[PDB]
Amino acid sequence: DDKMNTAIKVIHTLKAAGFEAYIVGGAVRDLLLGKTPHDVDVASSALPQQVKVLFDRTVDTGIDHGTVLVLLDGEGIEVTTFRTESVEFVLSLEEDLRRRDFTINAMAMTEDLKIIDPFGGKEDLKNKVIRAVGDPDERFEEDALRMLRAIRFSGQLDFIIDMKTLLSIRRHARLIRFIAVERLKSEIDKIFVNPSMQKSMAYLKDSVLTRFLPVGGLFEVDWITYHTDGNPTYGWLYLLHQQKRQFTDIKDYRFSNEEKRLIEKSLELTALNTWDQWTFYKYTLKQLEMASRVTGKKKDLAAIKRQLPIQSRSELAVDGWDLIEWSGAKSGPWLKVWIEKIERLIVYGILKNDKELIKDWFEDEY
Repeated sequence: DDKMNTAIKVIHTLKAAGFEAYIVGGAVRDLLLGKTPHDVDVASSALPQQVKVLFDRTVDTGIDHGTVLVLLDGEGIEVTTFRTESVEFVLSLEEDLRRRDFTINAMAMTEDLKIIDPFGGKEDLKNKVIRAVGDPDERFEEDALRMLRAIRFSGQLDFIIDMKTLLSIRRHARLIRFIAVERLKSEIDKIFVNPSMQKSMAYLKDSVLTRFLPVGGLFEVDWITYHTDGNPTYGWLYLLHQQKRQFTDIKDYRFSNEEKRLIEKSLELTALNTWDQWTFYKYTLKQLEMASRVTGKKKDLAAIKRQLPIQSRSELAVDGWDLIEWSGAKSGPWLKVWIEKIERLIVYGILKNDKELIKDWFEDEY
């Protein structure tokens, strides 16, 4: 929101102390597209320690990369010294811009809203073109993840990829093997929740990226019936469900245990023929919803789960030690078997969730 004013204030402070400073990258892009930026980056001739002299409150984590986060007027503005990439501090803005990924991200704006656009980002932004800065072969040898980022931008912005750039990706797709799988997963996640994602996936295959990406051919499913729920995990589940595959097949992308669980449990639900009270009790609403979404069902899952006699084990009126008293048997694995017998009868609404009456039933059944 208020980031632009703050960034301009930061720029003003930098220049008052004799440095050059400009808004660079995505903020210029977003502003020229009529969008209000989410992140606003400032490029400056100041070196990092010179930035910290000029502002009372800075965060120093990216300092080795030349980035200082300035904390001002409620916002955080990144201030980065002119640099290329292992970081080299250059002395001019254009040396920094020359090496950025795409023309629409290679622009700068001055304090008085003048645009510096040495590589035609203005025209590429108008024609909706993602084009590498300068020689695309270099840009992609410099950071192979840019090949995948080109695809992510195409969907995020509803742009096409410049043909010369796209052919360069095809020639260099093999280089993607060197990229940490965390950065690939992060870009794929953005694609999975971003607009025109079918064209993004078509670019992923046409670019030859699916030939070299980890288990990359698994991305080559039919994506027409896919509609994001805003959660990238649904793209991974859609992909597995389509091919009738399991989570192990994508474990290379290093999912968190939480994501892995949501996927695995959702897949189990898709394979479960009939859902009953016990299904709605044991599975989370997010798993029920994700599974029903991928199979095309549209029931009110929340209402069915709320109407169960109980919601989880902590409400059960009986625990293993109650059974130990009534049974006169020592504690053992048998308790979980019998607690679940009782739990089922309560969830199906046959047995009342009541210690006394569970005891009556248990003394009868044991």
